Amino acid sequence: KIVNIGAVLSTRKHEQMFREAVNQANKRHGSWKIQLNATSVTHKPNAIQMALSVCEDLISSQVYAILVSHPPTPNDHFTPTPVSYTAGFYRIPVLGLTTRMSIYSDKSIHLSFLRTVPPYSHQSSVWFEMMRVYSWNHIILLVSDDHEGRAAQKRLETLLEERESKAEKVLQFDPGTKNVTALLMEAKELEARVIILSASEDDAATVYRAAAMLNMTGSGYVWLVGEREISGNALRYAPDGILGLQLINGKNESAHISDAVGVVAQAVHELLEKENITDPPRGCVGNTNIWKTGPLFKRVLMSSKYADGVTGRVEFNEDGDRKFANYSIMNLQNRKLVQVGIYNGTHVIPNDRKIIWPGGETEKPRGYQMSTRLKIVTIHQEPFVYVKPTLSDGTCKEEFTVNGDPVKKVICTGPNDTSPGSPRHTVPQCCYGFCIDLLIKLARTMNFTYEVHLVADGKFGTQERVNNSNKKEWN
Amino acid sequence: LNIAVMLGHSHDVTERELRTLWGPEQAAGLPLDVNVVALLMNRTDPKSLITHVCDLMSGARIHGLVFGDDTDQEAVAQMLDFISSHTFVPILGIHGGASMIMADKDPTSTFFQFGASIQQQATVMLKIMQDYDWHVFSLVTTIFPGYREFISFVKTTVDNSFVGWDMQNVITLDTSFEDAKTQVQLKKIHSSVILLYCSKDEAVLILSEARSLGLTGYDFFWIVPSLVSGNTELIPKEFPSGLISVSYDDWDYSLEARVRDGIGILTTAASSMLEKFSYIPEAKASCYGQMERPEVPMHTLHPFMVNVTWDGKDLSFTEEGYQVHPRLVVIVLNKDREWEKVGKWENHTLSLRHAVWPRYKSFSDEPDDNHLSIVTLEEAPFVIVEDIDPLTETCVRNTVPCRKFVKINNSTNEGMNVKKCCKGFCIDILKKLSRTVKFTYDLYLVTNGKHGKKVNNVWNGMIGEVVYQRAVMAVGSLTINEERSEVVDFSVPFVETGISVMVS
Repeated sequence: KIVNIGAVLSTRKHEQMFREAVNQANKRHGSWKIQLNATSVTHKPNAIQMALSVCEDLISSQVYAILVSHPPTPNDHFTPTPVSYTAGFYRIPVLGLTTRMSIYSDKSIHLSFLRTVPPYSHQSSVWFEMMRVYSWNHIILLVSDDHEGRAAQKRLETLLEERESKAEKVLQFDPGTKNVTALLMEAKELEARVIILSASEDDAATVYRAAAMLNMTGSGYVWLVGEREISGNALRYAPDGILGLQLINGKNESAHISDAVGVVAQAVHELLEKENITDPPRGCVGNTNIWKTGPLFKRVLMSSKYADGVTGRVEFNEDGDRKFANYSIMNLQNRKLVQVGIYNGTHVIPNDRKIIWPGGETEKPRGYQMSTRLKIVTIHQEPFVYVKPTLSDGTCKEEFTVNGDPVKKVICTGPNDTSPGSPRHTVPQCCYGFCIDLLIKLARTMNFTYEVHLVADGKFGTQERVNNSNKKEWN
Repeated sequence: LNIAVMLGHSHDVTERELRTLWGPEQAAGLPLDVNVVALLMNRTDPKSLITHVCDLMSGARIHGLVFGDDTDQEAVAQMLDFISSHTFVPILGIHGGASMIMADKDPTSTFFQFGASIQQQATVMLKIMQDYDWHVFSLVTTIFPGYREFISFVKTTVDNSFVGWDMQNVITLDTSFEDAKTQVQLKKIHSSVILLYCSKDEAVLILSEARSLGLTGYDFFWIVPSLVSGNTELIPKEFPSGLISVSYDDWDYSLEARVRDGIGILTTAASSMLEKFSYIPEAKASCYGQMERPEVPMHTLHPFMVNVTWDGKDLSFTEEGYQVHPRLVVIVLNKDREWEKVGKWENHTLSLRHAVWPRYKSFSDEPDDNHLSIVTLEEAPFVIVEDIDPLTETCVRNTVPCRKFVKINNSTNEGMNVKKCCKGFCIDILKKLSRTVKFTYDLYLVTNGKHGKKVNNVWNGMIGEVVYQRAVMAVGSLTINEERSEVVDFSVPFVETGISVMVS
């Protein structure tokens, strides 16, 4: 009967809040012999230890579930791995209270760890809602190469290819990139100015410097920002009008205490309705067997619904992250966040406070701006492209057709020694043929300019294998 | 200098001390005074981890770690993270739960394990599908954490293949104890070879269901890796013949052989330390304090575990700590349901097998009489025999492999059954009969005689294989003679012939 439920905080007043919520749980819809005794542990000064209270004090008191905060500083590298995985020997479910590190969302290694606060990769889905409100097709993605970052990349690419929307670039980083300027000059090459960001704080702040440095901060350069970069100095070097995110009820953890105790209490009263309730092991000695009701814990927690939470409906994803937690979209304006976006989880509510787009006006910009400059490479095929040399001037001659008509000629940059493993020298060479006539017809009827090159390979190029004997690539 | 060892209760401790003494007197005679502390346990228990680990970290800061248990819990190797990150001491996982690789090795992890390397699992499973030409699949996994990885492996490594593997989709059983939805999803299996990626108890459940589904017939085949086999010492009941696993078991090895191998790996890493440094970053002192930081200023073994060679065997490791030249003991269950040596992968990761195609051999019987021994002559253009083409597989568009008896010498006439590619009229006709009469046809070639010879009426060739029932069926370009119709019955004529005369 007696269910011991743990809590990892830094304080003990909110542990007493857990105790009073346990009293509420004994009062509310859950009754009555004796089924609960109180266990609640603060953070430890030695981050090596982290399991002394767990085995000696919690598992010895048979704790079924622990509710864990970040750290006693909550901002170092002490995001809570060790209590979770030392509970994860025998597949014991743990609810991270306010964690947003989506490393923990990885089910493959983090086995039984579910959250009341969803991480930023779920927020990736939120940006797709921006798509359907603001009609985009050309996308700039910027990812510091993280397991969080690559998992968010997976969610982004799935939700793109489900609606067949196609991003342009995903440039990749480490946490610590400062010579972003090469990748910034690559970023100057697009129709798109839609900037989606996922990195650390100082990464962001230096980028808000270098890109502003490029200039690259004009109207259209819209900064789509994860909330880690809405902290620290990423705040302090960003321009204004930037669309950022806020999860509603992310910090008031007393509401999380009330909601979590109600959820876990009625989850226990769902557990007690089942059969073959295995006994929780006291010792972390001699107990050489994983939980059997571990997956039954999971079937309780995934299938239980809690519409009556303080944060809204406490009902989860297929990640154990809450569905339809309320979202808001904010705008630094004179570096002061301004409410625009509101979501239940999906329902678009733009506030009457207008979006000054983070350069110029409130006009919805376009990541669509053509250049009318068409990079063409031309295959060495006569009569389609007669590839002859130019003059000594580097210029084409004055010749004629059989009809006495002056030939449409193209200076074409291309190699001299057009063979692999040769000194290839990009020389202007005259080009003649069908397609030049076609392109100048399209220049007249279509108003484009054309950037014509020769093939270094002299070939079309097929899918062939690069070394390791599996890399099928178009050549 | 110091190596700690925790084991399952197994071959004993003084035995391991003698193994350490023999490794010390063997080779690479160690300016570092290597000292090893070993124990035998049976626990999956973290207080045992705290006691043993913290008391050995208090004692002289032990620098090496070897773990071969008699366990099966996969998350133990995942719980070695806090040893790899709260001691920063390199870890070796040979047997037990330390063998069970599901921990994708972190930059804070110091893991090197003799366990079942996952990418190499996928490639070796596909080469098993290569080497007996089982192109037709059926794929059944579950949604244990880390199987979507294997789904990605199968999809990419088939799509990176020009072989063109016949794909039946990955049938993921959602949850356990469904028992009606599982049978709906497992009646969707409509091919021969069934590839399972599950647990052990779910494999009990799936075999109990598929013995009712008729999918455990013994022309079907069952290649199920070390996720289900694990301990070959444990042979449960419902697991029939022809179950094929890939595991780093001590059939080809012992405990102490792998002990001496892994200690040698650590000593070549320590010799590369003594090359590139002259000092060693010591292990931590206690589990109960953090004095300055975790600054690894003296650069532990992760560049030093890159290059390891021993005794003609490259015991080096990849970037994710997996074996560059792996062992990969491929083990097939038989009639007696015994875990026996079949395949090896130590020579350039190439297969080393018994050439035994049939392995499902009436364990939980399911008798089937459909195999037609058809042994004919090389008769152009009815039968045209090519050799094995190196076209990234052994699969040519019009061929069947036909096992010749290639004799070794004149004194040793042992006809090695060499599979060779086969085409012609009659093989197209047998394809038509596999499309109309729809059975299986066993193609071989005639060596003794050609058609039939009354050697005191002891028939040779085709008729010798028919009468003595070597070739139960025989097609050939066989002239239906009256003398042959006395001896052998014949079908309809299907090609008109007779005797003609060729001249200029």
